[PDB]
Amino acid sequence: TTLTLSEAAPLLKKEFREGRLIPFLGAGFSKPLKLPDGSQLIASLAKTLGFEPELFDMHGRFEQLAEFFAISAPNRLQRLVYEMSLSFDSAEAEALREKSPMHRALAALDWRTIYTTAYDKHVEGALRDAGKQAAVLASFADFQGPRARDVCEVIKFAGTLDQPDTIVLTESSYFQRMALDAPPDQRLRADLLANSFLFIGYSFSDTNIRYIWYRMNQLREQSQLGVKHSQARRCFFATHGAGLVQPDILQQWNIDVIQLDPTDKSASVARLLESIA
Amino acid sequence: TTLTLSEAAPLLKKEFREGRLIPFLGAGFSKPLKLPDGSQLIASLAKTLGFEPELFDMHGRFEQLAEFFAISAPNRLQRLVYEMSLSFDSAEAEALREKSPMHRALAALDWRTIYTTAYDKHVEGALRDAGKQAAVLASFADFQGPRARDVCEVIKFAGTLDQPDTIVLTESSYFQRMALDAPPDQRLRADLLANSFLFIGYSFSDTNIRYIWYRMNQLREQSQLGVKHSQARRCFFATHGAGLVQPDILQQWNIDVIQLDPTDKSASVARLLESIA
Amino acid sequence: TTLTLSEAAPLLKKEFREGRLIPFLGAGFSKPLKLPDGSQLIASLAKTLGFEPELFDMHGRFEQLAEFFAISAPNRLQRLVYEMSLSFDSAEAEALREKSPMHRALAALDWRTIYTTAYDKHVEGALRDAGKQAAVLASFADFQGPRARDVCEVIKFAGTLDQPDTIVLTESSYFQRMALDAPPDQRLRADLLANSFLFIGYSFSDTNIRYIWYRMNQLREQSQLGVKHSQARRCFFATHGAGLVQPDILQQWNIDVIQLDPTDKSASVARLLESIA
Amino acid sequence: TTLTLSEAAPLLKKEFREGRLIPFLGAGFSKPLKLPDGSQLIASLAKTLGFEPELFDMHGRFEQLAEFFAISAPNRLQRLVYEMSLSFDSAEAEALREKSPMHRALAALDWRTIYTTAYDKHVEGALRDAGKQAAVLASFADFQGPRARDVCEVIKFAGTLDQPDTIVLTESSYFQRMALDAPPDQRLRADLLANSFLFIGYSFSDTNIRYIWYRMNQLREQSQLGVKHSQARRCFFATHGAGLVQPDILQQWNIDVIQLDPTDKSASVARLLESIA
Amino acid sequence: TTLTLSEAAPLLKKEFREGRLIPFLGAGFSKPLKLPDGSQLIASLAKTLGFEPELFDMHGRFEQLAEFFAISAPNRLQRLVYEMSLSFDSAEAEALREKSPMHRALAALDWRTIYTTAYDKHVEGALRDAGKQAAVLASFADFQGPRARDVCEVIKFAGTLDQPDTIVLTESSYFQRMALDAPPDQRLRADLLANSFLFIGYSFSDTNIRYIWYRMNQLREQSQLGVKHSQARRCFFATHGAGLVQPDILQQWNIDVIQLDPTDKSASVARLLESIA
Amino acid sequence: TTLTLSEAAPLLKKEFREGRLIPFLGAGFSKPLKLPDGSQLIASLAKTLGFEPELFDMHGRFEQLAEFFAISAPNRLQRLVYEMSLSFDSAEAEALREKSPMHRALAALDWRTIYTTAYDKHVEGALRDAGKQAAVLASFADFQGPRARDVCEVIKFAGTLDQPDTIVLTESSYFQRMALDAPPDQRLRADLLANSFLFIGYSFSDTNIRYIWYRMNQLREQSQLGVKHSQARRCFFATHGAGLVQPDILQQWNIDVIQLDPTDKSASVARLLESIA
Ligand SMILES: NC(=O)c1ccc[n+]([C@@H]2O[C@H](COP(=O)([O-])OP(=O)(O)OC[C@H]3O[C@@H](n4cnc5c(N)ncnc54)[C@H](O)[C@@H]3O)[C@@H](O)[C@H]2O)c1
Ligand SMILES: NC(=O)c1ccc[n+]([C@@H]2O[C@H](COP(=O)([O-])OP(=O)(O)OC[C@H]3O[C@@H](n4cnc5c(N)ncnc54)[C@H](O)[C@@H]3O)[C@@H](O)[C@H]2O)c1
Ligand SMILES: NC(=O)c1ccc[n+]([C@@H]2O[C@H](COP(=O)([O-])OP(=O)(O)OC[C@H]3O[C@@H](n4cnc5c(N)ncnc54)[C@H](O)[C@@H]3O)[C@@H](O)[C@H]2O)c1
Ligand SMILES: NC(=O)c1ccc[n+]([C@@H]2O[C@H](COP(=O)([O-])OP(=O)(O)OC[C@H]3O[C@@H](n4cnc5c(N)ncnc54)[C@H](O)[C@@H]3O)[C@@H](O)[C@H]2O)c1
Ligand SMILES: NC(=O)c1ccc[n+]([C@@H]2O[C@H](COP(=O)([O-])OP(=O)(O)OC[C@H]3O[C@@H](n4cnc5c(N)ncnc54)[C@H](O)[C@@H]3O)[C@@H](O)[C@H]2O)c1
Ligand SMILES: NC(=O)c1ccc[n+]([C@@H]2O[C@H](COP(=O)([O-])OP(=O)(O)OC[C@H]3O[C@@H](n4cnc5c(N)ncnc54)[C@H](O)[C@@H]3O)[C@@H](O)[C@H]2O)c1
Repeated sequence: TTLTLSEAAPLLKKEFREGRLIPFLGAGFSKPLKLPDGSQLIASLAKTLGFEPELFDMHGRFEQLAEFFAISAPNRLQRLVYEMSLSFDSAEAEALREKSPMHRALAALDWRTIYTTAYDKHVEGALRDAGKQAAVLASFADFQGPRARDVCEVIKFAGTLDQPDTIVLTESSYFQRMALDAPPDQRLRADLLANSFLFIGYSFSDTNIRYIWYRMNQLREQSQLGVKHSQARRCFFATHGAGLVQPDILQQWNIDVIQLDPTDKSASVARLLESIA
Repeated sequence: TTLTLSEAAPLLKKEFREGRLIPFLGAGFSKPLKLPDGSQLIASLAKTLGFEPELFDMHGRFEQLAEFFAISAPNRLQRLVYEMSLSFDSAEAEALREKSPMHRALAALDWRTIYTTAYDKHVEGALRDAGKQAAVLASFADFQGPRARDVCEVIKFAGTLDQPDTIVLTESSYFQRMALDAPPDQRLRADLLANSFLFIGYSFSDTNIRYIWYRMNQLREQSQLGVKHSQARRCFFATHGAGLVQPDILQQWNIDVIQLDPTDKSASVARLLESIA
Repeated sequence: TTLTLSEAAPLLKKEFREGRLIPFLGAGFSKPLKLPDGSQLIASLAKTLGFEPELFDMHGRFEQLAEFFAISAPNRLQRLVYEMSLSFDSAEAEALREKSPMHRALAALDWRTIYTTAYDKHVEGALRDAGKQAAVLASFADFQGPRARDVCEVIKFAGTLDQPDTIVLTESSYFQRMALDAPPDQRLRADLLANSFLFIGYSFSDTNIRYIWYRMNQLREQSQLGVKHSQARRCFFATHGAGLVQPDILQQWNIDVIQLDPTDKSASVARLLESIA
Repeated sequence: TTLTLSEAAPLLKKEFREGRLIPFLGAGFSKPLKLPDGSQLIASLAKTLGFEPELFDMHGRFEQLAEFFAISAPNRLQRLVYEMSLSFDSAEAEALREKSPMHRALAALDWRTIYTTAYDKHVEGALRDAGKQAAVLASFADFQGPRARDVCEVIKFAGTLDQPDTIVLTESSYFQRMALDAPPDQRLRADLLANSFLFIGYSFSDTNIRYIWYRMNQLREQSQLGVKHSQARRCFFATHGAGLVQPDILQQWNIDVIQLDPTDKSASVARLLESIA
Repeated sequence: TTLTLSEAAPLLKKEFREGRLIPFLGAGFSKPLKLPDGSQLIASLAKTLGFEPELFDMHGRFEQLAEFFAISAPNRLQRLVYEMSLSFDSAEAEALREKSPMHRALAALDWRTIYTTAYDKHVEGALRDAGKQAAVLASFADFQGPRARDVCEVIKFAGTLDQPDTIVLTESSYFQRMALDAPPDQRLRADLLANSFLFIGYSFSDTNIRYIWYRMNQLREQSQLGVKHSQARRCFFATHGAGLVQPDILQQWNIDVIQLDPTDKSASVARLLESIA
Repeated sequence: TTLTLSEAAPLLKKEFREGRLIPFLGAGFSKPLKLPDGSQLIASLAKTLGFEPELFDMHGRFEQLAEFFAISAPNRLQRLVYEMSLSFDSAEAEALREKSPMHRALAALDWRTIYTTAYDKHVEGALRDAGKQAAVLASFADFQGPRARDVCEVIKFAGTLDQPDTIVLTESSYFQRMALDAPPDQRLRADLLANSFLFIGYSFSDTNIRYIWYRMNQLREQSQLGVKHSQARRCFFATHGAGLVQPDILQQWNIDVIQLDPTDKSASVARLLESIA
């Protein structure tokens, strides 16, 4: 009911040599860089607001606790972006990034489009370390702006720290993205029409991602394909700790789960990216 | 930062005598009828699937565990509706409903529209007990069908057990309601343009409700009213156990919190409905 | 294939005594007040821009010629609203309005909601002449504002001249209303769920009206009613000069055509409104 | 106020050598193939229905007369598609297509994406004549299906005759495309984020095209770019017979008009496509 | 044991002047129009699928190889119908149809019902060439629709290319016709109760035809007629190349074989149709 | 795309220990008994009729050549049954049946129902050799007659040689079985509702078998199960020489193909039946 690493490796080679595989990277892809995930940000937001980190986490979801932080005082969200910039894109986080085996194995492949939901320059920065060049596309002016003819376009689906208006962190920013009208939303839905995705380091907890794959399956069911042909194009979801309910919800949406070895989380991902090559 | 019962009582009399107050009832309004809430359904779904109820609750949200139940076997969702009808609308639940002080105090007021998110006939059934007559509107055929000129219209926002196609319980049904195209969705958004709502027994955990009050705030901010006039029309949120984060999120959306006495949850609501009269 | 006046008269009495009939008034309802229709505005916009009125009408539709007028010079649209106010709501147009037999026959009936697409105060002003009182609702602040317990609400679907931001006349304003997010758009779609409409003086040329009745039939077809029950609730379209193609397009959308006598257009409408009483 | 052929020629070379120019072809691109345009179809639909062709055109727009044709009898639309196949993609229309100077000059350039609103195989068929290979993408199964690594993708925006469910010809089919949910609609809106378009043989009469460029300007105005940077990325609209109103409406939407010589309409387009090379 | 042309000619005159003779035309009736039979379609289906035409034929019957073609890819059957319409009903196939001596001799007789198992308009199109008018009946809507008082009804037993839902080509479509519930199946079984049939250009290889004549003989045997009276009403089977087994199987079913001259297959059929006149 | 012996072995153990696996045996199961298949009968029918065996086969299918044999002379079919008895159920065919490894491995399993389409007592006779007892059910009197409480019922789907009226060999006998009214037809369709079948030694060439699995899938599709649940119950088709078209036709009908080793056809089947134990 769940693919292993050796079973999913020839399925990822076929989609990559056709140029129809696109990585979708999450917050967990920057964990060997000693960066906070969605839980240690809330531990840092509770320290500023005067909460205890265990008591503050019981007052709502991740989207709702950041909305409470941004309206506690004026210019409180701007300060967070400044602090995050100092800690996510620091010089010691760049030094851990050349010697990271995942970021070397990601940049060794010749991708054309990479989607990320992280606030750091460590995905396109891994491409600059391997001699390649990337193109960060986060806002409307980036898509309209000039780029080289053949460059891996890194689509910042959540925003970038150098453009603080594009960051979706609070609940009102996620509700603004429910209309699927943003330029990262329009680019994702057109690439999902024709390409397989590889989810690495991302867990389907945001309802803005789960709603896009819902309405792609709707176009699939109304097109009245057979049992054989509607199950042909799959997506892949590499996760060390997938439960029992969530892999069966995603079988509806043509998303296969790749079970990685949870003992060393960094080396299990690196062996997946080297098996595509 | 939170209204009490005596403070919010003259604010509810003014909106009621103008005919601009509409109750929004949740699952907690049927708790003195000894009915399961959203937690004891999951304890019953885990018993059928072979899970332990504490282990099954850690694999996702309420929307996602019901989606996992409905796809475990064919005709598994239909059986649940049949079982729910035997336990929610039973004869012993009707007998506890005439002697319930909340259902007597609700039907004593001359309402015109009541919104509910519960799967039981105990809100309109309380109106039949007081000699009044109600009109259940859940599907498109109910809105098109005939009704008395002046009858309290009970809008089943989540569906009714006698029309099992209207029930939104699984995650795919909540994503179908995100487009705000259903007849309960279109009727709610037009009544929110001109009326105050009174939330009783409902906790803002569903993202389909929180997204409607978000977009209402959009129409409000783009209309460029002042500080005084954009804060004039309020909504009221009676809750025994509101935390510290959630009342401040709802101040953005013109929703005031009424703190009820948590010692006796049944009598605190009944004193609120008698203070409107 | 088309109802006459005597055939449609008992069908309009039944929906009116149930309180489920709502008039939809167009620009043609103000033609006995000697006001310009959509053709004499274009003859006045061409005189300002330096065009001949016959040459200016061949360069695009009514929506597109007003968009060209509004961007010819700064503050050009505001001047038009000021001029329209001087000519539509003048004192000699009010004097022709008490002695108009259509406006007397409209105000003699006890309506609850009237939708209008004409930029003038001659529909609610006819209600003030008969001793009744009305409530103009055009913007978001009007729906939020205070009204009396029971007062016929006149919904300005196109806007009002005393609130020039609500006027939809140019093409960019009609494209802004395609999202169906405006408060007149949300109120219309919820009243269409449960009520019959009577189109008087309006011709279905705007694609914002034809798109609403399209998506109400979609909810009707997906609900899988029978042949008998999906054709039960009709709408009525009184028109002196309906062609051969347009009455058959509207049979899809449960809209019946009432053929009025084209010799005297003012008296044919007045006999329809007196036959409802 | 309007570019000529020699002025717009270096502006089209710059966008083509960067790979950011995409042709948008209309019904007028197949006029040297002696095929009917939108006016001679209506002359053929009126002959079947028993109308005179001059009387039938005065009963509504092109979208509305085809809706009237499709509901006159059962299986009346299927017959039209079959008849159109016999006349549009006939053998004598293919023989006029190798010796056509526009189709030779179109296939001489190394495009990557071509959008067409025509139901015929003479745009991708021109690419097969020049030794190149194309990929017709019209339905959801085409985007999901296999293609080669690098092949010019011809996006049938209106549908193809070999898949009669994808054809948008009647008014109900254009209203179904207003939601912008179709796979040609989602692919167009993502390519418009980053590319210049070249409109050849198409006149902006369909409100489904004019609404897409409206909402791309919304993203542009809300992003708060300057006067210089919001006017940087243009689109080009080659037309022999543009009027006086329509070129100024499209300056709002960053669409420049290229005036071609109306004496020989076939040779004026061919000199434009050879000036890009 | 087999009738010749001169022997069967007075037997066909007697059934024709009584109005009790009905032609049953097959795929071989369109062979002078240079159209593919059931063998050259399989040679064209093997070219698309990548098979060699000699290796593809050894993998199953004609019904089974078309079922394999239709499920190889989505929208693969709708592509075939479009391609067939370009080649069967082309303009050069119509030009060979006026000068064909069989189609002239068929239309010279005053028939009332013609059954055909070919997908093309060259049987009713031969009737339009002789000044007569025909009525194609293929689907349920054709039988319900209006026709003139007296017009030869051409029953498309296999379907027509302008209604692609009626085409029976794949194996699942032949199994759907085994229930004998289709409107061409119900019309054939009632005409077989009272009329002689003339099989021209058809070989009894489909098990849906052989099963109808089986169950008409079952009615004959249970009615307990004598040896003389059960053999009175015959059917006629004109074939150039009937073997040794198949003419004796059909003597059970009151089907006589007319041996035509196999040197010129076109002129042998034309002398049969002129001998009926 | 095709299961091997080791892959299909745990899938057959699960259905057997639940008691939901039923063998379907063909003519090829008696080939190590040196019995004629469907090709050497035709070589024996051609010798009686005076044909050459290579010329006789080109005159029709297996069903049609036996129909020609039975009507060549009176009492010609009765003689064939008598001759077949002398050769199929002879004493030297029984002596090869105890030492046959397939018949030992078939009788070692504790079956409850076995379907056969062969004319010999070597399937139930293998059960008598292993000490077990069987019950031959071929006609209506066998189903009505007495059997023991628990005895493997051998359903002769084609008939038995000791009841010559039940033998379906000629074409008129197969057309009599198309109505699915025979007691072997009614018993098969009810066991197919709830059980997996294992096809051994049978090739899907008879259209009476392929039509039953067609109409079981029709019930499956009208019941509107999902993609996961409609593919749950499979059937298994062990064949040494399956082609390229026929395994893909049967994927529609939930029939999986087990590829056996074609070098030794007797030992490959015996290793399959021993892998179930
Ligand atoms: N600048 C950043 O990197 C950053 C940091 C915190 C939050 N955020 C934003 O807030 C959102 C919430 O973050 P989240 O982490 O809670 O959810 P998430 O879905 O983005 O990350 C969780 C996933 O990371 C994976 N993961 C954890 N450790 C890993 C490892 N060592 N190697 C590979 N994968 C590993 C988990 O298995 C899990 O599937 C994020 O999606 C992001 O938009 C960004
Ligand atoms: N037929 C039913 O009544 C029923 C039962 C379970 C679930 N559901 C559906 O599933 C959803 C989840 O149910 P949920 O209960 O978890 O969410 P909920 O928001 O509807 O109910 C929680 C609210 O009930 C209030 N409440 C609890 N006890 C109360 C009392 N004695 N008096 C007054 N209020 C009380 C809580 O304070 C809390 O605010 C529901 O919204 C519903 O759509 C319906
Ligand atoms: N302040 C105004 O009254 C005014 C004036 C011009 C335009 N407009 C706006 O521009 C839009 C276009 O105006 P339009 O008139 O071209 O379209 P319209 O559809 O609103 O009016 C046309 C309809 O008026 C009817 N009509 C004409 N004369 C009539 C009469 N004597 N009695 C009853 N009905 C009569 C026609 O039969 C026709 O059905 C309008 O809908 C409006 O929004 C408003
Ligand atoms: N199979 C087809 O080609 C076909 C034919 C008719 C209609 N249609 C469909 O119906 C729609 C309406 O068709 P339409 O023609 O009225 O609108 P259109 O906008 O598609 O075509 C009109 C444009 O063609 C241009 N044009 C005319 N002659 C030309 C020439 N010789 N060279 C270059 N350009 C020329 C006109 O200047 C004008 O700008 C079409 O968009 C299409 O979807 C398709
Ligand atoms: N549009 C078409 O005409 C067409 C083409 C191919 C297949 N099909 C369909 O597929 C089925 C299989 O086609 P098939 O041809 O193999 O079977 P068939 O039974 O329809 O045709 C065989 C018959 O054609 C006759 N025939 C051959 N040449 C002839 C000639 N020159 N004059 C008169 N008769 C001639 C043969 O004697 C033979 O009896 C067809 O029945 C049809 O339903 C239709
Ligand atoms: N008394 C008999 O056994 C007998 C003999 C001849 C014909 N018949 C009847 O006429 C029909 C036609 O017979 P048919 O054989 O041509 O069709 P069939 O489908 O019954 O047999 C073909 C199958 O036999 C299998 N087979 C061949 N050799 C085998 C072996 N050594 N081990 C296992 N399987 C083997 C083939 O793989 C093939 O799948 C039969 O179905 C039957 O009803 C019965």
